[PDB]
Amino acid sequence: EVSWISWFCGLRGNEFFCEVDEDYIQDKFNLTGLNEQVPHYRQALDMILDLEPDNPNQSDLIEQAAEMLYGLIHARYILTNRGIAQMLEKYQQGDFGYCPRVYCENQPMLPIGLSDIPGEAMVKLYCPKCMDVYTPKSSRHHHTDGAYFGTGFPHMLFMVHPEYRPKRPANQFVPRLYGFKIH
Amino acid sequence: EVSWISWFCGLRGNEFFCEVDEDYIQDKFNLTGLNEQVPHYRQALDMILDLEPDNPNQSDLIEQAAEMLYGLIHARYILTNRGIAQMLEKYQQGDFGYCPRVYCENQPMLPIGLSDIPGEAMVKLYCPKCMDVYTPKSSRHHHTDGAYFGTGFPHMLFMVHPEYRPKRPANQFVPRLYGFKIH
Ligand SMILES: [Zn+2]
Ligand SMILES: [Zn+2]
Repeated sequence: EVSWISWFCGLRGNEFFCEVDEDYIQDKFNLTGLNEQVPHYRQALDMILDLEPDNPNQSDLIEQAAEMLYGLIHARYILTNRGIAQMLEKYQQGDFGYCPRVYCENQPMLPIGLSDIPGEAMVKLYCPKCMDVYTPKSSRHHHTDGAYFGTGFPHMLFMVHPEYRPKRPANQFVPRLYGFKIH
Repeated sequence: EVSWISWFCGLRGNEFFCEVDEDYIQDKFNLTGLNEQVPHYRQALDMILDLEPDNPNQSDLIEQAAEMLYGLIHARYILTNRGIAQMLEKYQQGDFGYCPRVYCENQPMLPIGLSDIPGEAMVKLYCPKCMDVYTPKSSRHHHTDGAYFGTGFPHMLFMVHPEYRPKRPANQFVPRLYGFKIH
């Protein structure tokens, strides 16, 4: 009853993902080159798409491959108009959390990868007000590869939706000692 | 046979406090003016010091007063040599948490008040590497008044202990889109 993609996205720790269309995945032009990064590609793919498979312990490995593949597909997908739209809905809901920087007054953030290359760095969060990047406060997010979001995504969303760019901070930090402005 | 001060500091949410010496509290010169900011001062003070008191349910109010008074005493105490020493121990233990800013590579932080006036702002956390201020990630800390730490404390500690000042971040965030440094 439940689709693999629906299932995966609803797992704990996977709150930053949206659901990629089957349409997108089914167009091989979108998947160029992934078959060189993922073991068991053909099966990982069948799995993502709820197709029928081929009794090993092994199949656990296809699940891991399935997860990596979905991740890499995801980073490409959220650069498309549909992808952006779904993530924007998430953004509006604060799904990605809020900037911890006092003078950003709780600006909602977006997920981002420091690298497009898997295994380099876990997913981070970008604040468009201070335009810097933060480690997610919740540890359920510390094992999600940032390559499944990519370096470009936030910039891409604000380009398509300039109306969501916040204004510069009204105020900033002013260090004080015994009443005096120091430094 | 647990002291009031020991009890308070061990309460959940009070992890950023250290234990003020009785010696300090018993020198009235240290408490100048606090009697004008706190209701039920005399009793709040007796309570802090584990002396004895006398609708005797009211007393709940003396406990609230006692907590405010200790808080205000604390903000004066942590600017002294003994105070700083205790907070440094805490700092070294990461009791106050770590900077969420990716490129600060988990610099440990210090508590800080944006105002020395009670009721203005809840306690914040100061990172000495990026020299900006953050909201504590944990909500158990969102009802602690920053006036119990004050604006001066961090600056004061690094003045007494310059050897703890971190170096500037090696790196910083470099926005990229499809490989390109964008600007
Ligand atoms: Zn920010
Ligand atoms: Zn920092």
